[PDB]
Amino acid sequence: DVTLYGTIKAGVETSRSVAHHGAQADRVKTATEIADLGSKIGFKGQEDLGNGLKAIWQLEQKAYVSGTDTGWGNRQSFIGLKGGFGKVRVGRLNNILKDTGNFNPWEGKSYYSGLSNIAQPEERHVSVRYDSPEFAGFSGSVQYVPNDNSGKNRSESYHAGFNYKNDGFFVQYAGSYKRHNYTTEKHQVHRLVGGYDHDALYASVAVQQQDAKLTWRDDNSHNSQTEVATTVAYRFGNVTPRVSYAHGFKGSVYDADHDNTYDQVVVGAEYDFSKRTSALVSAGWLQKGKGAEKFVATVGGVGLRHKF
Amino acid sequence: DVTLYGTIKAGVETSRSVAHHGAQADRVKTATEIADLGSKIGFKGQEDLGNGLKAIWQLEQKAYVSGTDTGWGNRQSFIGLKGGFGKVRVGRLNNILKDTGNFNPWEGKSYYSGLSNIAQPEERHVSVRYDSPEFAGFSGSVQYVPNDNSGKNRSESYHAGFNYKNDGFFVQYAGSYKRHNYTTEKHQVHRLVGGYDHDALYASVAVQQQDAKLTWRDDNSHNSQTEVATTVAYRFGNVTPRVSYAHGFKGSVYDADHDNTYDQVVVGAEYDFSKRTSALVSAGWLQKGKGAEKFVATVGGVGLRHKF
Amino acid sequence: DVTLYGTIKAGVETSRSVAHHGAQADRVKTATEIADLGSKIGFKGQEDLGNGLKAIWQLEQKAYVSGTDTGWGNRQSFIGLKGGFGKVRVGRLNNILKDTGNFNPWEGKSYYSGLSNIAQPEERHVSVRYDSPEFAGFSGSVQYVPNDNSGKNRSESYHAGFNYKNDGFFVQYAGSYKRHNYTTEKHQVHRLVGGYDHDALYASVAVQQQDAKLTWRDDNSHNSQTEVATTVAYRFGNVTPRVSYAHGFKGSVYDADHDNTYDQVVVGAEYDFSKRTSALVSAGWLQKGKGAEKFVATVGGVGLRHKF
Ligand SMILES: Nc1ncnc2c1ncn2[C@@H]1O[C@H](COP(=O)(O)OP(=O)(O)OP(=O)(O)O)[C@@H](O)[C@H]1O
Ligand SMILES: Nc1ncnc2c1ncn2[C@@H]1O[C@H](COP(=O)(O)OP(=O)(O)OP(=O)(O)O)[C@@H](O)[C@H]1O
Ligand SMILES: Nc1ncnc2c1ncn2[C@@H]1O[C@H](COP(=O)(O)OP(=O)(O)OP(=O)(O)O)[C@@H](O)[C@H]1O
Ligand SMILES: [Mg+2]
Repeated sequence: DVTLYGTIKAGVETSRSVAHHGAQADRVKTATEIADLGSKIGFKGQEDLGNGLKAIWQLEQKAYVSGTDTGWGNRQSFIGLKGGFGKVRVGRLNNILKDTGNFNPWEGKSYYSGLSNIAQPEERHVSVRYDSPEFAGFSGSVQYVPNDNSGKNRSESYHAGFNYKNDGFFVQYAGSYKRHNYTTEKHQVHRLVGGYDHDALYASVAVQQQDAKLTWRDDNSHNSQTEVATTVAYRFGNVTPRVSYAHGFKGSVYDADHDNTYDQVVVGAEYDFSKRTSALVSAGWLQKGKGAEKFVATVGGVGLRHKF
Repeated sequence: DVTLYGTIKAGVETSRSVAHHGAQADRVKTATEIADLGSKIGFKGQEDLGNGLKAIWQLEQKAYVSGTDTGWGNRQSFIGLKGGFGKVRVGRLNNILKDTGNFNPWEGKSYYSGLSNIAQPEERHVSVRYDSPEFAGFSGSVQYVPNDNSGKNRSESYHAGFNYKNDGFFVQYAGSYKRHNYTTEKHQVHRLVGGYDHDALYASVAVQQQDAKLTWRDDNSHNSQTEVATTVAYRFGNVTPRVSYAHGFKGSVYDADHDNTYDQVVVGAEYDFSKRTSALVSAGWLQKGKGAEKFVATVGGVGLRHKF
Repeated sequence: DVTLYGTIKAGVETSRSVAHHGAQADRVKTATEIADLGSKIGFKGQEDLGNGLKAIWQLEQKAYVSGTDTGWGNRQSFIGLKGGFGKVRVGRLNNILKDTGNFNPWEGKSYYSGLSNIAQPEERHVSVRYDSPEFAGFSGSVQYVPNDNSGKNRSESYHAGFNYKNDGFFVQYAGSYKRHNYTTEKHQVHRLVGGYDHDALYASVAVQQQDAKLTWRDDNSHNSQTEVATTVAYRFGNVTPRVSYAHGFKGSVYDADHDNTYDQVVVGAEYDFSKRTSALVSAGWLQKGKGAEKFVATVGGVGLRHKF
């Protein structure tokens, strides 16, 4: 039971930025490039005989067709076991926020297809993860990121979530907390996702908040941020139109509020010539801040993806 | 239809340089090393069902048995389609000048087996390529190298060639032009190759010229260069003697033309124990310039190559 | 006859150091981390038809599940041939001292599982190796490490050993000499290993000495070191207890000998769920020097290893 797998997707990005300059000016420009969209390669397997138990391992890395890259196992790679009790695994592994993540499936490039600012804390760390099996559509998992920090007060972080799916219907909580980080102190991220996922239709609303203690010097400082996003995919024959909106908020206080708010949106589709082979078309838009000091950006492109 | 493939070739290089010296100067020396000769690995495939169309993808990278290396998809790797209309493909891809290139098949190392100075503009860039199918021995292709440069005046470059083969007979034009480059404004490279390739015999003469505008500070400055090369390979049983000459002429300008001319030559053979497994033996020689300030170099070695 | 193979092993390391101090100094601390234990990936093969001869090639590289890594063929990778006469092979290849090495099979991490200081000269160099076939349990091999050094007086090194195995019984001499090194003029390393290896029991004693000329200013300067180690492994059902001791002696010369001596030991086991899948447990201890300026360290951990 050895398997070699992966996916290759690439194509062109036409992109533009409008940098404001309301106060003290200039507005930069289009960049148009050939870009490998998240391409990558993996090997992996499982063994039995063995028992009710099975051994699982994987090694996956970034394979850029464009070859802007380097390295091994910078993808999700691990070793672990699954059994009556589910899977325990270790090594480079996905954030519990990273594996909700289903509401943000935009094949993308050096500049965001979308929806990014909301997916900023979706990571891979060298860590440990338990994922409990299903019971009545129920699931849960937990993750430790020791690395490493003792040493000082621990920058190890802490990850877990649960997932319900009942009849094409779902919600997923994912959360992260961090005992310490420099250029920060104990930091928290929370996400709930819910929607229908099934039969040629998908819709989801997700909400993430992050509450953070701050300024290890100039205490007590702190910030909160909040983001919403929503996505509707659908399908027929081979085409799969999809759309997403994301509004992040700013925060308050610190002595000053402003509005650090952002809005962004994406639409595009997929045309399956086959299961594996899908043509991709994508157009996003985003705006940071508002008024005289502010920002806008607009991306679009095509791409191919062949999964194997 | 997945495939893993590649080739491994390595072996020893004995090398020497004679650096010419009106003194204050000196003549450097032999270096003798174990060297991986162009060794590398690849995966790739194609899909149908599908249609008259097929999906092609490849990921190939430098695999040094000597491991002086790093990375992924720094070989020719891509994604594209073939069909009635031929192949369109994208990602890291070979120059049109790089895919004539048949006249220079000397497995080589850190220093020049040969024939190098004439193969200097044979590249791989992240780009787009169309290769039209065969009609009556006829073929053609085109390539865009956007990356990236707008930004400023575009350093994107431009590549295409055609190929005729009739009855073990061939000619290949390949050409490159560059809208911009820092230290060469608007630069051009042209190559014609012709010869017999077939049935245990190969002979070819190829000619490349490069005409270049020069902005360095320099307006109006400019240079031309020209290179000829010729190669005769032949075969029996398992041995495949081969030989190559290359004479470049000078960059001609600046009130002393001088002579920047160079001459170089290579001979060696191949002994197939099988299709895949061939023992390689090679000796080159080169000379740059002439007279009191000048250069000479002499290389030779063995190696093995097993293709898979 | 192509083969993809490798092994994945990872897990946790709890570690501690006691650094001895009149102070300026102090006694440092535990570090506890998830660590990929020597994990890695390879491809390779052989061909015939061919003859009594066969072609062998391999490309193996470090694959860290933890992905602290980079690169290709930094493992043992080569090309060569085997036949009546045995194997000649080239490329990145294992030191003759490296392939005795059977007495030190502790899956390990960034800090030593064990037994390290004795395995310090077990290497891979870009080089050439002949390994003669078996005759009456007899074997031999020789290695040249040219790279590269002429240039100056040659830092190429020199490697060979022999191996006897008769009825679960063995001894292996491995030796290394180096014509030059900056940090060693003309350096030598010798190892004998002997023991029973067979049928669920393994025991070995090995001895290494290294005699070295020292050029720095110092002529004539020089040092000798000596190290002993011993290992007992055994097996039942699926568990495989093992233990190892290593005592190095000092460099002794130059009017003050001191004692640069060190002692270290390791114990732990393996539990095969299968041939491939083994759970690993390990505890080592080491001490450098003695007295008021000195050192101690203690490591322990678990890990999984799945070979493929
Ligand atoms: N660090 C990263 N940088 C860029 N893109 C990423 C990163 N992490 C994840 N991605 C993108 O997220 C996608 C995950 O979606 P998909 O379901 O296709 O794969 P996946 O489930 O992550 O695969 P695996 O389970 O092996 O990680 C990847 O294909 C990749 O395009
Ligand atoms: N960066 C490089 N510069 C010059 N020559 C190279 C370079 N990389 C590879 N080569 C050599 O060019 C030779 C061309 O031979 P070959 O046709 O087998 O490969 P290729 O056509 O480039 O590969 P592909 O099947 O991916 O198109 C190869 O043997 C390879 O070792
Ligand atoms: N640079 C290194 N640092 C630490 N440990 C290493 C290093 N190189 C090899 N090892 C360990 O030594 C062990 C050697 O055992 P093994 O026989 O499996 O490999 P090998 O013989 O070196 O490779 P090959 O199968 O290609 O001959 C490996 O398990 C490996 O993890
Ligand atoms: Mg994807």
